[PDB]
Amino acid sequence: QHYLMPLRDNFEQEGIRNFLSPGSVNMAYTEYQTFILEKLNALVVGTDFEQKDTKSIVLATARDPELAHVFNHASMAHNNHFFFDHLSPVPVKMGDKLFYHINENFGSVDTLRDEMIGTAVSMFGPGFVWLVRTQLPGQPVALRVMATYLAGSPYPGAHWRRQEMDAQTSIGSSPQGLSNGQRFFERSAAGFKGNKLEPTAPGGTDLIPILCLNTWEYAWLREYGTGVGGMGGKLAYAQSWWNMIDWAKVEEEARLETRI
Amino acid sequence: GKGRIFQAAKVYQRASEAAATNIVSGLPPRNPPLWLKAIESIPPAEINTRPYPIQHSPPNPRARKPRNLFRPTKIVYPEDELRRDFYRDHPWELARPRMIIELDGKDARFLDWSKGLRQRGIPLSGESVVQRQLWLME
Amino acid sequence: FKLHPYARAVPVSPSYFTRTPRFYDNYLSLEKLMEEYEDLPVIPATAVERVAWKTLEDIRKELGEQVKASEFARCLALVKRLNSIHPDLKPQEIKDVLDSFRRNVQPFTNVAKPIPIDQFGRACGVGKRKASSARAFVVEGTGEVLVNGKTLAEYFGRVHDRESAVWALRATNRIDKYNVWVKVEGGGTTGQAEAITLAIAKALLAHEPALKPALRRAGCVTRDPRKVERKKHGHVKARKMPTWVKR
Amino acid sequence: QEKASLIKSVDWNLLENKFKNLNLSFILNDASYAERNNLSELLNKLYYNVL
Amino acid sequence: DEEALKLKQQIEAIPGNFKLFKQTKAQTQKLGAGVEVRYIPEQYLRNPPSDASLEDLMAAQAHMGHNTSLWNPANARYIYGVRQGIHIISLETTATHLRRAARVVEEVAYRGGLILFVGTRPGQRPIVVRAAELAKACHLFTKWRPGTITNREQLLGGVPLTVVDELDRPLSGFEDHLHDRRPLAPDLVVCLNPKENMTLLYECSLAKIPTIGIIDTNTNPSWVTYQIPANDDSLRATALISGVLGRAGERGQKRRLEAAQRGVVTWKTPADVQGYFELASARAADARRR
RNA sequence: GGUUCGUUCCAUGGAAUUAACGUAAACCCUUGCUUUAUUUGUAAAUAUUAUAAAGCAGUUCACCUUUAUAUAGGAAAUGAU
Ligand SMILES: [K+]
Ligand SMILES: [K+]
Ligand SMILES: [Mg+2]
Ligand SMILES: [Mg+2]
Ligand SMILES: [Mg+2]
Ligand SMILES: [Mg+2]
Repeated sequence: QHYLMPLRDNFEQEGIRNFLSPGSVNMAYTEYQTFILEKLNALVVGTDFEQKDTKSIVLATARDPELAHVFNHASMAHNNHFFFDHLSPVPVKMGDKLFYHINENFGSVDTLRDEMIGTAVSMFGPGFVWLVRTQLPGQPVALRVMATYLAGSPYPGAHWRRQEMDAQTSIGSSPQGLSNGQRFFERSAAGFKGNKLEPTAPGGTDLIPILCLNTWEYAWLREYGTGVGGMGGKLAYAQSWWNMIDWAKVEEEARLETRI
Repeated sequence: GKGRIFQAAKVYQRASEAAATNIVSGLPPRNPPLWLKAIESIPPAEINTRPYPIQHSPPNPRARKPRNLFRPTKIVYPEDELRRDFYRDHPWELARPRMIIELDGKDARFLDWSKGLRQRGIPLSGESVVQRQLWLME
Repeated sequence: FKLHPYARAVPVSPSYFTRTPRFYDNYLSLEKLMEEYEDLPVIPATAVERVAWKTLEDIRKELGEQVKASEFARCLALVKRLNSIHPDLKPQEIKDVLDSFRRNVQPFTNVAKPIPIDQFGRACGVGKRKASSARAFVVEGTGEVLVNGKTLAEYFGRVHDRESAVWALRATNRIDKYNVWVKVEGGGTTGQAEAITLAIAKALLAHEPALKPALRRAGCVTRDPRKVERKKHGHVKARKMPTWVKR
Repeated sequence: QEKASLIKSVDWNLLENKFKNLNLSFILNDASYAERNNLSELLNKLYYNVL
Repeated sequence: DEEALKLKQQIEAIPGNFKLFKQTKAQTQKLGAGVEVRYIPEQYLRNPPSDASLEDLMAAQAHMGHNTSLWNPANARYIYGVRQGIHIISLETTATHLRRAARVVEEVAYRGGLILFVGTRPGQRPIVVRAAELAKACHLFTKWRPGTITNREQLLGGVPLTVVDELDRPLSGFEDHLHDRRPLAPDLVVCLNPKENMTLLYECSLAKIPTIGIIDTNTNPSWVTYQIPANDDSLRATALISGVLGRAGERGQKRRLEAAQRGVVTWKTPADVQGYFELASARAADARRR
């Protein structure tokens, strides 16, 4: 069965300094990751996914419509742990290599800050904001910001559930609305018939998530309160998060090829 | 008797006798096979003896000249009657694939049917209802 | 100098009691490499350089064992599998073991010398039959044919033989394009006629090599090897037997 | 091995195949080796010389 | 058409993306949660257990006998009952007999004996080869040639041997012996499917060679010296039994080589080599005077 | 049990592993080609008949079909030769 694993630096015991109280991280990871794994176990208790890993269940249950409920619990457990696994007990100084690509791609580290934080609030819904690394066979490494919805995964092997654009406020009769609507059916029709829209490289090496931001309410509603009056809330939660990012590890997983 | 004479149970007795003395009378015997001392104290087990097999069900008391006394008996549990009742009321429950392949044989260590139908390690199946039923019924 | 007090004979190879010790030792080594380098990527068979692997006979002689065709057929599927590994990622261990399965046999080359054309534009072709041999000198001309100095009609008193002697020119419709000066020897009327057929055909191909597909379907390129069978003792002829008296 | 046949393959070590043009005016005329002019230098490469 | 060029780029990109694919794999593969892996098909070969428990034997399907009609009534002593139309082999009986066979394999290896693991069924080659490797024994995964023991001079005439000391070090000076010597016969035979090769087991009976076998509900238990009542048709039960006996041989070889380092040999020179020493000194004794 | 011109080859057997002879291979004549030699044979000749020493060549390649996936077979004046 799938069991809960400890956190990075005993966050469950002490928690982050000025980002999450030990009681909040307890309700956010222990009392929730355990709840998700209990449901995940019941769904794979007697199937081939019984001994498979979370990410393996994600890629294997991405397109199958009869396993969408299994994808949620598997993808949620993977995304949730991916969030806490990149937090540092003490602020870290951004490396030189990473500090270069961020400025070359987004213009400035402060610009990337507002883009991710701005996307978290602009999304108005529980999800995850990713910092993806895209590198086509001919093009160089390029960093962008991808925002997934409730349990969507950023990996290319699970593009079937790359839930990054709501349909209730993005598909309409307006000029931009019709464009989104066309792309909607173009994906559903292409995916259904098996055709691929964007050619990808083998092994899903195109997109490599490096950083994540969990915007679900169970992670900040208790600590930063609702947010009425401009104090705390989902806004301050995203701001304080930006200070505890493990830029040392973020740069590592990025694997920015040295060319300077 | 088409079968051949297998003396596999007497390899040690036969080999130890052939090694006791030397074929050239008047000389000490040569060294025996290397396996002779290995199984010196591990004799074979008795074979071909027909015992009274385990009686999984009470034998017929009214029988005066019973036959098939040395025949293994059928294993039957109180759940067999229950499984047949459930799966006959829910035939399409057999269409749900079930994995009878064992992982480590330690499934029954985490089964406490006093809680409910959802246990650890096993899926929610017609077997859970039979085990839960048997617990309540006892 | 004295021998060691404790000594016992031990088999060298673990496949001592098997049918073919040397073969299985080499086959199990492949099973170990495949199981170790199975994760490495491969290349589609279309982009795999073709290799001439050894045959079941080359292995029997090399290993001195009576290897089975079925057991070797599956040993050949491994080398083809391991060969499909990417060259750059292929380890040196697999590169060496695979070189021992290559078949470096070269067939003998025997290419015929092309018929030249004399400075005066005449090519000589040679044909043969039962006992005759012909030499035809084909030259650009109007269609005059000579056989041993005599004309085609003064030599062959049978129109069937005349048409067969120059059948190559007739089939290709070039009787009026070349002059032939044949010189035959030995054989008979039909033997010499069919000998000139092959002679002119060869000489004609020296001028227009693109006519061989046509001379094929005309039957002027093939050399007929039929020959009189000798007389055999106990027989009246090559095969005729004397009268056998039962009583 | 005794009852095993032999596959016919060109033996490039045979003196007939190693030199397809047997004229010394071509072999000794700086064909492959650098300045093997002396006919003896050529023969010593082919045969075993006791001297 | 240059359509093949871009395909070449694919063959050229394999070394690149492969290295990148393997790196990213070690990063985000085991993040979500830990998994309790209780069974892996390759576990009986990669890391066989030293001893088999009732749960290991039942999970490996060692208790499933044949149809009740296709039974040798002689081996009704190991049958626990009847269910699903087959005979169920008692799990306690299989465990006891397996621990006993393991002792036999360990002692024969401890006394420097030659063992032979024999599994001829299709999917038994990886199992037998792995077991022989652990025990430093011989393997056989193809059809046994009738007469390889009773007629070993014909079948094993040209197969090379070697003479070794207590530390398995090859000894020099036995060239004349190894050329004029009778081929070797196994000191112990572990057969994983007795029902299919009775020619091998009958030659062991004639040659006075102890044997171990997996006796299924339809197999004759009189063919081997030490029986292991168990299902011989399952590659999962055959791998467990074979792996347990392989650990037994390995554990016996370790003790033999440890005692040798202390100068204690657990065996005596065989009679074959023993006689060579006698006539060898005679040739030295002959030249002693001359 | 298949297969082969063939106890040939493959698979298989609760008994096989091998040896000799025949078989086969090879040899002699014959067929195509390569090199060598040129009189007493060759019209001439920048070498092509003949003469005769050695070497190479086939069921080889292509096509079609193909069992148990082990060993193959067929087509015959209109694939090559
Ligand atoms: K005649
Ligand atoms: K000639
Ligand atoms: Mg069986
Ligand atoms: Mg036979
Ligand atoms: Mg003959
Ligand atoms: Mg003359």
